[PDB]
Amino acid sequence: GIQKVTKRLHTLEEVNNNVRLLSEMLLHYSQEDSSDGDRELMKELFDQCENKRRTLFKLASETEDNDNSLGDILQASDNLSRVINSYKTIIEG
Amino acid sequence: MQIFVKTLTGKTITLEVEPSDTIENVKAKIQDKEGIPPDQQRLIFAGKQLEDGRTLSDYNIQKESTLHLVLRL
Repeated sequence: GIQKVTKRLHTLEEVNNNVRLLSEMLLHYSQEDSSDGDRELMKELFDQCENKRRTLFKLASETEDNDNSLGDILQASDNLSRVINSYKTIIEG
Repeated sequence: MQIFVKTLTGKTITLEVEPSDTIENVKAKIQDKEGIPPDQQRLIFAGKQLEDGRTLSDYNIQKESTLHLVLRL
């Protein structure tokens, strides 16, 4: 009501943030070409990614016929998922 | 030269370093601002982590270039 709008956007920034930094490391990610800490970090950003995607589900689960809010919540979750599967492959390939 | 360091939480710390400045100091430099021990920092420029025994000119960091800071718990 007051800053609950920011506290909100603040969680969204964090979501898009990671989705950003993970696909960034994937882009510069090659088999032989890469270090141990380099990739491992990714796999760590990865873990924390599945979580927030999960949180975005909890805040979803607490919304009644509310505009944007859900749209915005589900949208971010959607990139989170996209990047999660993206990672899955790129790492396995 | 002036570079930035955006974190995940949101904090966008703004630093003062030399193009060919070692990540060793860069970190303690961040440490001198945010107080975060270097042995618990992680810088990421262009989808890549920045080892210690190197500098910035080794990773090519223009003036006013942003870096990502993550914490190794």
